[PDB]
Amino acid sequence: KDLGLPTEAYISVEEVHDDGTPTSKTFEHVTSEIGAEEAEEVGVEHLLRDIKDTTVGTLSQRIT
Amino acid sequence: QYLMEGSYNKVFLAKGNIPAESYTFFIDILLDTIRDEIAGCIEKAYEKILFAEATRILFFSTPKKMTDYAKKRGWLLGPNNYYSFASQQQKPEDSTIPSTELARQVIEYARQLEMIV
Amino acid sequence: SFLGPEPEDLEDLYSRYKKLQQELEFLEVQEEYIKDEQKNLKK
Repeated sequence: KDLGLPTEAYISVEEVHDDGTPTSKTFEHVTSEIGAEEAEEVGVEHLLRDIKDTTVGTLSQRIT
Repeated sequence: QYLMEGSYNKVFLAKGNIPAESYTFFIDILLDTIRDEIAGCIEKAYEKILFAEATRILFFSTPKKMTDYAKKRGWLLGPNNYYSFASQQQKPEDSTIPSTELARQVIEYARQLEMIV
Repeated sequence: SFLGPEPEDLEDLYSRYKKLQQELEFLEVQEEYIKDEQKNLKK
């Protein structure tokens, strides 16, 4: 939905919203991160040799 | 050599009348030129000085003479003049707030550096 | 001074050069590939 993760995390919230409108039930988003446990890390690291967000190996890697 | 040096007092025009082999008709239009040069140098010279101090060195002493060359300089009116234009130009080195141009060659240095590594 | 084999010089353009050009184009491809690969070993 952006360019990073395809995941959003939500919690149901009730909040008063005013412009001529009553109190609304909505879903308020909370930000997400990435992270894994050792088993997962092992397979992805050997398999990866792709270009990524950045690998890091040169100055030029950093511009991407 | 004298004009280049910055002298407007040992310049000579008397030595151009020693030949009268039609060098005698060039002096006519080289009493203009000496005047022109003093006047430009004075624009650079003063951040701002009094009218009185500057006219005796121009060798103008009538307001008509002041007006005539003042047009060329960009100076406004006759005894009144703005010598200040030229001085004003030096001062902008002070800025720092807009970085892109002020730093300079930001694109250039980066590009070559990236190739090398 | 002047070049020794003028029949070889006139003939060579059509002969050796034309044929070679294809072989060279592969050689160009191998040059870009090495760079990509070189950068890939670095990852």
